[PDB]
Amino acid sequence: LPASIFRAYDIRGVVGDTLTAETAYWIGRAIGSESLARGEPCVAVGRDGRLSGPELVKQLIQGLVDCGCQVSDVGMVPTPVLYYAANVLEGKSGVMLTGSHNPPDYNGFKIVVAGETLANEQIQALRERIEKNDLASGVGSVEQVDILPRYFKQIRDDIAMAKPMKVVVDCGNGVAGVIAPQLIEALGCSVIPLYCEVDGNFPNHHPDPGKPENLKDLIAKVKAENADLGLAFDGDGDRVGVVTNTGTIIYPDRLLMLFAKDVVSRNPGADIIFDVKCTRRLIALISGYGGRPVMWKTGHSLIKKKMKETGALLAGEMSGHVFFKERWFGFDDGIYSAARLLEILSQDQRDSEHVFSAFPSDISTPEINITVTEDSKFAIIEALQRDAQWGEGNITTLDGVRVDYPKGWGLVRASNTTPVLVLRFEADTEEELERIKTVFRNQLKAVDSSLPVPF
Ligand SMILES: [Zn+2]
Repeated sequence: LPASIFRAYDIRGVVGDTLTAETAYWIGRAIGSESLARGEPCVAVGRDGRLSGPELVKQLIQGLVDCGCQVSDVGMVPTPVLYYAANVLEGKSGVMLTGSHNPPDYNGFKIVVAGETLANEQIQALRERIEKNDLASGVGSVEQVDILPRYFKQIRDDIAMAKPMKVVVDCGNGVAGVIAPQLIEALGCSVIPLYCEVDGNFPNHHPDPGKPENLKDLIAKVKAENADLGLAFDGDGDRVGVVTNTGTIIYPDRLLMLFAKDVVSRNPGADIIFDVKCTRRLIALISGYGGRPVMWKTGHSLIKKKMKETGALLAGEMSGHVFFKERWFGFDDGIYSAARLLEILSQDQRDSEHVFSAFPSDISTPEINITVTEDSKFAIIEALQRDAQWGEGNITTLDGVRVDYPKGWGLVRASNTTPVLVLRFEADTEEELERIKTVFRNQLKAVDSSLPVPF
């Protein structure tokens, strides 16, 4: 049975509750059926370092084999490593059992089928195969594969560190510690490990570098050891956080600026994708270097579809997923992105603080949240889209309502997993900021005079 675990970009839930082995079995069955339906019997399977996993894989794999698929099992590995398998093995399908950065009892499935990362209706399709028992049946197969070494090798062969660097690597007790300290070490660095022991209990901070609180120990170690950079991976390793030698947290939009400058120098006119939460500075910077800027929707999986659709050589989103296609395969991977970042910084005699500090900075507000209600969440964005008036602002309604003015912008959208409206604003001078926070405040009040707007 049921459902709130068939989300938009994956399947997630509590390991001994909404998601039990049983549920995992009928999901592997769905996945196996669809892959077959796309002409793909070969599927890979990889898992993260969760407690609930060791078994689960099992119910998942039993589900694939009871379809007739040839399962290539890669055991415990980083998410991008699973994605790597689905790109290099024979089958272009792959399934990673994972709960990302969620708490220890959460787990789930990120699914790739015949090359495509399933989303939205593609995932529901899966569920609705169980609700009618429309799955396939067959005499599957299971083979053990060890891909990590070839993954490890591929990057090492690709990267060229120029000077040496001392780096603090924090894994959060998630699955990155199986190759991240090592590879970065192998890459040509000295590594101060922080929580790089796979432990699904998460004795320390959870592996979510998206929240600053989880970079406090990281930020202190960098300073205390006079390291050149600090890195933090999420639980399953498709996300990376960055801090400079002085402890400044680099946000992904700023990270992309460094990456776009690099990618575009070797690929004139390259398409570069970022989301509606990324600084407009990114737009001008990409253009200035000769590239084609492409603002798209938020959602690792959506960014990914857009990339194949546009031929983009690089993508990123504010949640930290960085997607390299130049020299790579086009999927998100915090490990490879780290590598790529070390590559660039190693070739600059300045320290990491100045490299990033040199980029233009506007006046930005932090992310603002407004608890509304589940019932009203989407309808508020719709009312704005229908009736808000924004002057000569350029309106992007790809994902909520983003309005770009010449000297600043603002965003309002609905969270897909909380009854909350999420906002952001940025502008060069403070007088233009408040004039933008004012146009939004007013349009919101025009929707509902009783809505609480804290700005
Ligand atoms: Zn992740």
